Amino acid sequence: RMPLSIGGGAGATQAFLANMPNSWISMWRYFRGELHFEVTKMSSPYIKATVTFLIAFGNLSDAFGFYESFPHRIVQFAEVEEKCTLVFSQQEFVTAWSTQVNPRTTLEADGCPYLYAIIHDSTTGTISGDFNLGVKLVGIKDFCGIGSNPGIDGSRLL
Amino acid sequence: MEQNLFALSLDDTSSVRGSLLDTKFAQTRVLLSKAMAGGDVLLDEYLYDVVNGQDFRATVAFLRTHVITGKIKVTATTNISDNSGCCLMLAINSGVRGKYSTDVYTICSQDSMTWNPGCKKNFSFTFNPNPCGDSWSAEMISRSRVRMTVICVSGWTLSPTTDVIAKLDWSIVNEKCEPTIYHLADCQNWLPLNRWMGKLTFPQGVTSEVRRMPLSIGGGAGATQAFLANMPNSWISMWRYFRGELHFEVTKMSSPYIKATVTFLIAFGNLSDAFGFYESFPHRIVQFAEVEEKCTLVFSQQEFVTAWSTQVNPRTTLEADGCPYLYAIIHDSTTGTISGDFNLGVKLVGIKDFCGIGSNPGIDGSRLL
Amino acid sequence: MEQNLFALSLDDTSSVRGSLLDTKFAQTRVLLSKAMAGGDVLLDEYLYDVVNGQDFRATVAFLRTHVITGKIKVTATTNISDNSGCCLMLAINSGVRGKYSTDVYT
Amino acid sequence: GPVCAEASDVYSPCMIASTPPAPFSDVTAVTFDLINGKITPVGDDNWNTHIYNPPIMNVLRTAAWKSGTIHVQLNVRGAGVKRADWDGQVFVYLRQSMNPESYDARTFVISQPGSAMLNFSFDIIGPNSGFEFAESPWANQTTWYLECVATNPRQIQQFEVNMRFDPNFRVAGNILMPPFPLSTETPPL
Amino acid sequence: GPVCAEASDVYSPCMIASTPPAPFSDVTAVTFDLINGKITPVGDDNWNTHIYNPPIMNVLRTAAWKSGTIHVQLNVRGAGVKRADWDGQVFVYLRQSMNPESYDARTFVISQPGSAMLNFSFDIIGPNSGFEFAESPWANQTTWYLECVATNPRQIQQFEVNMRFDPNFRVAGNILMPPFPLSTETPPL
Amino acid sequence: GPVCAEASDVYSPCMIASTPPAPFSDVTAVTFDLINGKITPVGDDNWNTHIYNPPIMNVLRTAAWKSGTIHVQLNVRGAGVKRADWDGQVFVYLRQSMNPESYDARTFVISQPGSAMLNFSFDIIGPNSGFEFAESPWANQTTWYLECVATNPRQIQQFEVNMRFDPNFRVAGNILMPPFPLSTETPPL
Amino acid sequence: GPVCAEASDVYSPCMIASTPPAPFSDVTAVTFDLINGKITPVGDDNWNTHIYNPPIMNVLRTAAWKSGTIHVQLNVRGAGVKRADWDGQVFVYLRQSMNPESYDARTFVISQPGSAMLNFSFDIIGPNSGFEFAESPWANQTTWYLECVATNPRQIQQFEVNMRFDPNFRVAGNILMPPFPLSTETPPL
Repeated sequence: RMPLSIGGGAGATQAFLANMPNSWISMWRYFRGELHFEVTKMSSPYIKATVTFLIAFGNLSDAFGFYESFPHRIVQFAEVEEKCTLVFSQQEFVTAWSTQVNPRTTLEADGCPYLYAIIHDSTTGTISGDFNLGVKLVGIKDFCGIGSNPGIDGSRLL
Repeated sequence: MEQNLFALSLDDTSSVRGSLLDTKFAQTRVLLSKAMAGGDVLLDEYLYDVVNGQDFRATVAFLRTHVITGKIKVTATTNISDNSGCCLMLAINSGVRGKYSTDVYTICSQDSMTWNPGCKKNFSFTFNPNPCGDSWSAEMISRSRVRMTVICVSGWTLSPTTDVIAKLDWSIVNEKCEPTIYHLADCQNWLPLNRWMGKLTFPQGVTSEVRRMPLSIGGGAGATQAFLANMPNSWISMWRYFRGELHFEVTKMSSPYIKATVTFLIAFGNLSDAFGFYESFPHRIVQFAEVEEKCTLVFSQQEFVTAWSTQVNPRTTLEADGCPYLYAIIHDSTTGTISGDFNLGVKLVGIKDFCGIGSNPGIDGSRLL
Repeated sequence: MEQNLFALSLDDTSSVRGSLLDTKFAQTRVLLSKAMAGGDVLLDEYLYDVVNGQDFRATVAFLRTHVITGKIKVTATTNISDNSGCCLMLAINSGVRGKYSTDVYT
Repeated sequence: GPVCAEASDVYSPCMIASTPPAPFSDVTAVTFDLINGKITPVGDDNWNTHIYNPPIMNVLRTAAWKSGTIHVQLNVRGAGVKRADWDGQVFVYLRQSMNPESYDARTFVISQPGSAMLNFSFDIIGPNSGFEFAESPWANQTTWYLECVATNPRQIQQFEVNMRFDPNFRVAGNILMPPFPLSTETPPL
Repeated sequence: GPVCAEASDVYSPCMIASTPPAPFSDVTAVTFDLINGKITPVGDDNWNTHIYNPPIMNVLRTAAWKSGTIHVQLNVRGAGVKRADWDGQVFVYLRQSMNPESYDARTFVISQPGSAMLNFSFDIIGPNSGFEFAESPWANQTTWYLECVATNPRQIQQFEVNMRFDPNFRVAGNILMPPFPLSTETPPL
Repeated sequence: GPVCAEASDVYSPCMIASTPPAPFSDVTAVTFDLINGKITPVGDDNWNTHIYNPPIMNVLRTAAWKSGTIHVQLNVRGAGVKRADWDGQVFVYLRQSMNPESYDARTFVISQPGSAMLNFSFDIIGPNSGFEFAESPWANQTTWYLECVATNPRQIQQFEVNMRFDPNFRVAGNILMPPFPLSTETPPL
Repeated sequence: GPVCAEASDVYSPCMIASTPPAPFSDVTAVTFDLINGKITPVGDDNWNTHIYNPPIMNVLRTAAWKSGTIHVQLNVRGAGVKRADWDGQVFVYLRQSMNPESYDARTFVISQPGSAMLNFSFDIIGPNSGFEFAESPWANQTTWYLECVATNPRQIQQFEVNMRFDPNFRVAGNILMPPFPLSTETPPL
């Protein structure tokens, strides 16, 4: 579960890391837009798995058996393929959400959307290794920033 | 054989739609005891919960569609013999807080549907659970706590021999969602208020009854050393004086066996119940056929010579109240071969060509509804 | 307000259709042991049972539509490193009787 | 500038809090929930408090979704103290949450004998369509808090919060509230 | 801001009230009926009061229906007190009615040694055609009251109410009044 | 002018410094590097200091090139001192460099009992394309320093620097920074 | 008005004068020649004085003909005196000549404990083409003098003159000047 309330930065030990672009979007209290993500296959091509990406809320359980009842995409990489691009349109979000949520906000209480990465079948390989994916929010199209953010210190762990 | 799964139509981001059969997401059973009374809360819970143990054609779609674009439609089914009646109300409000009031007055401002099972054998209406916009979603109305309350606004004139059950059907329809936003413009051509004016109860008899409802509707409905208010009523209170064409809805809440002819007019607080010439004023005469339950009164701008106060001091005596009143008078007498009072529900639906004048510093409290 | 309920579209007698998202009725998990052998029956059960604990968009429609007119589509997902392989088969037969043979041939 | 700048408009009195009675004398604070209409002293209550029912206060408490600007005026009334002995100070903090992780949205610091007036505006803008539902668990929405610190409760007597809607205010949806107690304005004498 | 903001226009002195003489010393208040021209102390009179007859005051007292803006300036003159001992405060309340159920339309709180000036405007707008007849039993119309609380009648000596019509002022109809007593402005010495 | 001018917008608290504890009492000063976010007392530290992480502060510390206007508000909170004994003064100096050869870009001089607020703006404009990289050895670029002199550390307690970006602010490029320590706002009590 | 009006722009420190050391204590005055850059106390010197070399000061001293507006800000820093004992006053006089026959062009009168700021502008407009050559014997041209009177040199410590050119400033011709001595800004501590 990756949270879309991306304000602040990446969590660290009693500290947080931030960069100019992330700090910039934090200026806004609420935000919304079409999100563009880039998924990179960082593991050897021998490790295979089918992941399905979707947008849902923090309170679904890992055991929830019907993630594919939501609009979603299914990703599989051919041997030589390493990148994939997900675009979540404005029709996947009903309203804007908070740029940042209080760090102590429990999953069951987080009212903002999350990008979900789920394993459709199982990870396999005739070699040992984990299936590692890199995920990056490239940018937002039709970005809309709403209100001034007074700020919250800190950010959940990346 | 092998396909590019990324290409399939799995990311179908569209709202739910189809026949009423495919577009239904839940049903609800509300029990009307054979002795319900009026004030009786029959079912009150969050709208979202209505979708709980449901297993209809659109249940999953309702829950898994991120942006739903159509309106919710509720259909109620129930019916009693023609010698009985009562008045039920299904209401929707964006939220609740605390030990809230569930009085008709308090709950009917946002979206309500109100009928009499002795006159209608089913009743439906559509609503947008998100007043600021044109779309909503199950997750949204859940987290934002939208309430659905059903109450008995007036009880059975004559009890059914058994407890009765009303079946609610919830479906998503293809009407478009629209906001109902309030703003501070002194002149607006339609200010929807849905402000409950009261329940008129006329006892059967050769006696003369006069009911006076004040048009200085600021504040709210009176209560014991307290008052009740709702967003629309509070909003119109922002203005010091007001004026406009008033639109009222009168509902026949008693059994169709209890008959009376009421005459409605606009006059001042100081006429006596014994005044014998109310029909020397411009007025309307209302009579309901067996199957009729609603009536609409429109009092044009030509019935009011100037604007009046939005609110008057609570201690203002009738003889000293200088603002107009809606009067409900019995033209002949209330009768019936069955015992029962003749009960009417009255609601100021809205004002056309509304005109708000000046800022109201405010007065604490309101006369009794 | 009051409507003629007999007139509404409640008697909608049509087959299920829509995007693949809205048209899905069930998913099944079949386990391939790391030592499966060939002859190995991985899953064998009545087609209908496939729809059991399901809660997808077309599950109710699949069960409550009297005459379904489209075809069933099965999609299988799984994949191994290029130095391995095997051969799986999903089959449909109108019935079974007795202690039936589940050989590829049969 | 002996010459006074002309004030105008109607600002109605919403909520008022008076400092703990003698001999209480530590620095104490009370925080107003400007939008839901709630007063909360820091635990050493006997901060005698009140919430009034002017029109604006009833709209704020029944209106589900809000969008617009609110104009505030803090009136500070003090005990009768020789100017020469005055040492009181009020520290004002406008914030969207009381969690310690949240930062202030605006901060004022006044200090003048007897009485003082502070004017500022702030505006409600949310995720619904520029509309915000005070603290709805929904988009992890929020409210507006006004924390006031009386540095000497024996010199600073009470805080009066006056508010007024800007013409751009808009509201949508209703909230089922319990009855509102009559709360007539405590007179000045 | 040592630099003074330029004042202008003609504001004529309407009514003035001076606090009860020594040894009176409780908090006391007087309330002006800005529109009908009436002064009313709280019962502990010997609040020596006066109403003058400048043009604006005669229009206000004979004009039946009024519509427009009135610009006010409250001048507060004090007794001669060592600044270091000053403890006085004036609390000002502009309201449309004196019933306790009515809320204030605007509230000011000043506190400065010797003298102080307060400027604010307010505007008359009624049901007749934006016209209002002060307290006519008609649409339960109202008037405009200015309540002033002197917190130390021994330091705060008198309240002077100065008014001026905005150019948008309009008036209609006449009121039969009894003769107006000559009331020449009490000099400053 | 008893009447207060309306303040608005969201100014978030960036950095705060409190004077050396008793019995320290010489004139002392602390200087803020408004742009890189650094506090530096004059050597007689125990000027307890803090840097917060509001959005603006993180943009300022990671944004390589900056161009635009910054709106500042200095809040000065004082110890609790009888007004009659107050002698404190704060001298404020805004400059682009601390070398003695550089002259001040702007200088303020305040002196009022207890608390005081100072508001001023300044704007970043450099050689890159109106963009400036704080103290880059490149075009011998510079930063913006705010030096504050507390004339009596026993009466003037702390300096709070509040900032806000003007809508015309622009930024470009990123700076690799070490992690930012959590620094929750020290409460007022 | 607790709320501070936002200051802006870059005003650089031009010349500064500090009152005669103790036990000197008569009313004393110093006069600045704002345009030629000269400080002149009244004879009882030991008014320690300084002239700085910020850009504006070098343009003023080498530019032969000038035409335009100059924005000034007088900062007054005082000795550390209990507010209750403060009796100091500064009288400011802007004039075009020191002959007694000439009248003042503008006069200010401030009096506030410790520190005070005075802002005013004035503009150079001459006979050449709206251009003026400070005190050229030519059309009997003139300069601009700022006379400051410290009423209690033991309470009022120094006068700092800050200036800034309005964008409409224009200059023409050069004046052969002797070298300018380095004059780095005396620090605040």
